[PDB]
Amino acid sequence: IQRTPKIQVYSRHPAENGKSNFLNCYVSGFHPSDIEVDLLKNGERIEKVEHSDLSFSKDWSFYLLYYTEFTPTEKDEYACRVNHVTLSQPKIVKWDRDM
Amino acid sequence: GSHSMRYFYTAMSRPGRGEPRFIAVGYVDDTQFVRFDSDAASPRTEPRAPWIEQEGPEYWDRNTQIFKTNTQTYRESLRNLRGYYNQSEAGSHIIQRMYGCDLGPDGRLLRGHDQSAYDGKDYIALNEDLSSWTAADTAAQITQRKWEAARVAEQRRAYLEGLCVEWLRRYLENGKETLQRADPPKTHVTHHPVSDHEATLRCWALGFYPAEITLTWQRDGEDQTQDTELVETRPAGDRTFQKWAAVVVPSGEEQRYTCHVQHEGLPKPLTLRWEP
Amino acid sequence: LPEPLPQGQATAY
Repeated sequence: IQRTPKIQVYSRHPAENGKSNFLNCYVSGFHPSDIEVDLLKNGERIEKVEHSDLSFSKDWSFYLLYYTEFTPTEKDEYACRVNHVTLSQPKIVKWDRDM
Repeated sequence: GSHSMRYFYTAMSRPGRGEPRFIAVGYVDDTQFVRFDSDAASPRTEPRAPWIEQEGPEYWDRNTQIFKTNTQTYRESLRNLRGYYNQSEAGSHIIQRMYGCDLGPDGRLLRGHDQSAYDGKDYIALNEDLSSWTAADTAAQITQRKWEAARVAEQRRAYLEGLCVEWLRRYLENGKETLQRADPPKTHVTHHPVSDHEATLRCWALGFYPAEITLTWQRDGEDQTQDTELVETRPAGDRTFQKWAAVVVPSGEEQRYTCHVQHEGLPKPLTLRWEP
Repeated sequence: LPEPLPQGQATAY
């Protein structure tokens, strides 16, 4: 039996257009641990996203944070794209600055 | 404040793709400070918090030896557990272990923990007496009998009551500026109409440490559990965490809703309302 | 500090 990822997309600091920041995609509650996460800028994969070391919660489910430097503007779209053994199609979660 | 230390082991088989990977990470409360990964080009224990860098070279070599030997041992364990369940050699499987000690606000041992899981279900756990085991199934009874034969719980106990507590206290002293600093949540309430007659109130807590926090919505002083949307507490990447809770309310009733926030960082709970 | 390896045989599961 398997557990599908929870996904949150958000910034380290409150978003200020033209101000440097971090874009975070936090994946949690998944099992087993193999997972593929991309951060997307305008639908295209950002290179050299870093991530935290694999760990897990008290319910044994895993969690990872993927992050990269970005500078928010009003017209750029940011997203996080997750695939996992439980998902048939890659799941896409858009960044929303008040979420 | 109270404190704890935990190591988290994950051993993952992957038939046809080499030998099983072993990863260990160490935490003090919500702060990771160490990592080891058998998949590293040059596998060795690595610092992940500045306050652990002052440990000497013998500290790092000691850790590294422990972890390399565990790597081999968990590979044997995966072999065994596959047999215990009559599983084929085709699948990937995972053993997880989390163990550590809890200290009270006095620096005293509260209790130890030593729990393992197989493919994400409880497998075997050391009881709070640090002397007896709980097996989840007839497979884990094999492990239990084998650990009882070799008096494994005695080893676990000596560590959990002894070195675990000693090093935790040493880490808490060395990283006291951060490990023993609670940063209170920065809060605010947002308002967003969903229709002509309803609107969303979202209560925000940002920049807090540690992760543990309570965020609730009340209507006329009463808990709005079932009606509250509540995201998982999330790391910001600067050591701090974030959370929010949201409620859809009848427009014009907004002032009848209060957000309540509890966190170790603040002396008394906050009560907040949307401020237009 | 993680649990050290024992005097003799680290007991597998």
